Amino acid sequence: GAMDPEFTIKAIKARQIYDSRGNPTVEVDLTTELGLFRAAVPSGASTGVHEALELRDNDKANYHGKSVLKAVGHVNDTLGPELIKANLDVVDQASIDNFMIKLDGTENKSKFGANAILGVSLAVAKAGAAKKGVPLYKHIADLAGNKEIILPVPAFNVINGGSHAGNKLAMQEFMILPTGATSFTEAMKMGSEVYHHLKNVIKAKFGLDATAVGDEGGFAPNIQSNKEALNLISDAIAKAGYTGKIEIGMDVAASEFYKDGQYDLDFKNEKSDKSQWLPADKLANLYQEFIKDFPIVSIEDPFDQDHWEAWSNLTGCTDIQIVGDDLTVTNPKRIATAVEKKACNCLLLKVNQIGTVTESIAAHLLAKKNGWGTMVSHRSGETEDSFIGDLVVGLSTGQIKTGAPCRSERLAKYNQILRIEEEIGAGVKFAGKSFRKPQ
Amino acid sequence: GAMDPEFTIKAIKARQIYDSRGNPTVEVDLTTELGLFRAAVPSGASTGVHEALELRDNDKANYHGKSVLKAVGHVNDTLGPELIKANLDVVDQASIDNFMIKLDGTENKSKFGANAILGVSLAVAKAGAAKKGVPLYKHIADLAGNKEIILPVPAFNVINGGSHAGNKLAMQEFMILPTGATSFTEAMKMGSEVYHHLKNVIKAKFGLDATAVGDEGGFAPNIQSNKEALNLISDAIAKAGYTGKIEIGMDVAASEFYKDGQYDLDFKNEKSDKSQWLPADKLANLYQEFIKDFPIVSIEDPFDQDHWEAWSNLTGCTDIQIVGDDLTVTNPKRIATAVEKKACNCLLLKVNQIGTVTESIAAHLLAKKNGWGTMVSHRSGETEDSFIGDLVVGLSTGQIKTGAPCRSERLAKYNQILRIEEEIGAGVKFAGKSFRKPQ
Ligand SMILES: [Cl-]
Ligand SMILES: [Cl-]
Ligand SMILES: [Co+2]
Ligand SMILES: [Co+2]
Repeated sequence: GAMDPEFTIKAIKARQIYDSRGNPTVEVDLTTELGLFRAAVPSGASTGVHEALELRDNDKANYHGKSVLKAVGHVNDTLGPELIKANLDVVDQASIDNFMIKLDGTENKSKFGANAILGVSLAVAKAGAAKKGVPLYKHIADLAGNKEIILPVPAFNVINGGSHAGNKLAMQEFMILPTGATSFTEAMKMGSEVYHHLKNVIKAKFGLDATAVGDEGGFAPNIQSNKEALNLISDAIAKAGYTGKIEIGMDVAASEFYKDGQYDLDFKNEKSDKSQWLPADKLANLYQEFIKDFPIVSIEDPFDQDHWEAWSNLTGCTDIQIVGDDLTVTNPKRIATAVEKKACNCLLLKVNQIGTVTESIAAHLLAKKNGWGTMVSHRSGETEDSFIGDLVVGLSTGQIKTGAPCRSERLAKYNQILRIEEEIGAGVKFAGKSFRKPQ
Repeated sequence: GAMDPEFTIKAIKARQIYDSRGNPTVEVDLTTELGLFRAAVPSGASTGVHEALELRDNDKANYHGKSVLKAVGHVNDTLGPELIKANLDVVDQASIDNFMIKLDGTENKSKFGANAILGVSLAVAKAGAAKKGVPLYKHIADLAGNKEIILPVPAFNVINGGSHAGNKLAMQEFMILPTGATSFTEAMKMGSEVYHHLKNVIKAKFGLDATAVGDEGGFAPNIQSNKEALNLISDAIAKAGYTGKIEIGMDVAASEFYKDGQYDLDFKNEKSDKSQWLPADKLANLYQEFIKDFPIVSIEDPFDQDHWEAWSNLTGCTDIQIVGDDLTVTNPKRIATAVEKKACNCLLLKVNQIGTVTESIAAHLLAKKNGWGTMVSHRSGETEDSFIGDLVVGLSTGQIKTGAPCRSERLAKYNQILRIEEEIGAGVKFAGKSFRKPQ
């Protein structure tokens, strides 16, 4: 039978679990002499085009093509056994990640799947922290050269539109940021109180059934305009008692209504008035109008993912945060292009878009070195995993978006940051108004 | 400073976290020489009346009265320190639970809170399993005298009504049970596939916004009748390809439309036709009609929580499972009454309704000794905790309801049972058609 090779990693075991939308995803158990370290992989709602490849089975006869048994098989049959034989120090995240990258041998991780590779990468990072004898977020901070831990402002999904709701609302998501809180504990209290006030307002105006939630845990009532959505959020902030301590973020996902070089803010109405479509300059004016009227501090994907001119123009006129998501796709080649063009000033960090801890940190540090902020992000398909809680604390980016304070694939992350806050103790720092650049 | 007393428990630390509805709840870390053991407490949507007391702060100025800092304080200031000093063997769950019960010194755990006591109780059980060197579910099986582990049929919430939705639907919830699956893995596949087919049907008939989810992860479209809801589920099962392998459970929550000794199936219409209200005999006939027309195998709370005659009558005519929830409230005094009256034949097990592992197992064994089944249950406010996954496996009750396959406070439990299935290995047993009495 088996013989123990006395390698640094004792076992690596992948399995199929279910994500928060009820679809299979990958989980990895990595065992060392110090114990078992478990991590699971999130999944986005759709294909990126520039992302590292998420490997699905495409077996039409089972799970409607969405099982991840091939990815799981790659970990158990090849990636895991070869990494174990490599006998690498589990604290050297970079060597292990680069070994995996080279073993896969493709640019987009299309041999094993980014979902096979990332699950190991994340579990390795936990094993390395245990070997160091420090919490995961301190290990991540070391991997990033970060000398001061600072907790993030949470960015809570509250209102949804775009292709993710049947309302008229064109813009995809609206978020609240308690930048005026004095601690992460108080930020969570403020977000949860505003969220419940918003629920009460929606119930009163739209009815009880209008308070069911989407994938992120927020609401999608039958709102007609983006202005109405901002008004609704402002009313909820005012009823909650936090006007002036809550600011607003938007994720426009403008690629989804980019048609014939213009933008269609009524793209869910099939009889849309094509004379009402906005050129990028007119759309930038609308954003600027919302910024004057509402405490909007961050706008994500304001233009199409390849509309570099419009991005550069807007990022140059405004002084708020402009976040690349579909623009940058956690991809250093795209980030380098965005840096050169000054197209945005904040990177959305989705670790499973690139597929290792090491590359994720590198992408963050590339953004940071060029003066950008970083907003750590969930995916729409999440799990009970809380890694990105430690990640945003360890990188001290000052900002994470990982759901409404509703649905425990979202609260798992916020709860983990509360645990970290308690562990750090008195003197723990909270980014607050400096969320774009905490240090 | 501190001095180590060399007691069996090294530390006990409670904290406030957020549940899946965005409300505070209790989490407890218990540390022994073998590590840290963490557990969190669920919370029901409303007050029971017969439940052990969930202690809330009722500070109107913070969290709208729902923080649990007093309960957290009881663990950290009194319950924890006294349990540690008691120096009890962590594998003796009963001694530790009974010590806590006696320390609180009240019938309903109203001094510390059932939410203070349960968090410790659950963490103790994990520490005891580690001391034994066995998985939690094997330790629980030992605590219960269970000699054969058998995995449960999951009961997935799919359709919601009653006071929990704005539809006309009077009955509170409809569930699918893949009793025809041959393994827990296949049961999860079947449930998730049917769930997604149901989503597609609802989107086609009611629109995309009708597919937002409630607390459990299921749907609440504008259904007019209970028959329509059953038809909708049957259509989804048929489109998924599993007719004959999926059965249906109901939770009527009939207490909520018990008015003037009758039952009002249109209780959400303020102009309800009082001549259409059903006496218990007529309501029992309606259930019997649904049982003839649909594969209904389980009905929970078919009558008011104190309507003993109607319960006894229905449980005597029918041969399907009749589940006490509001009737029994995981309370042995109520269970003894239900046993004597033959009012039901299945106990819904909600550990936080009674407040310790030991009392929960006793309530289960009381039901089992009298020929009842046991269905382990989530609460509407859940966490990323997965204890009740191990609990239903360890007791081998054959059935757990812990959500739709949607929202990770629900998938956390199903995922944990998948992990257990993998750990047991080949030959793992699945209750299947014997879910009411696996052994
Ligand atoms: Cl996003
Ligand atoms: Cl229930
Ligand atoms: Co969305
Ligand atoms: Co409900």
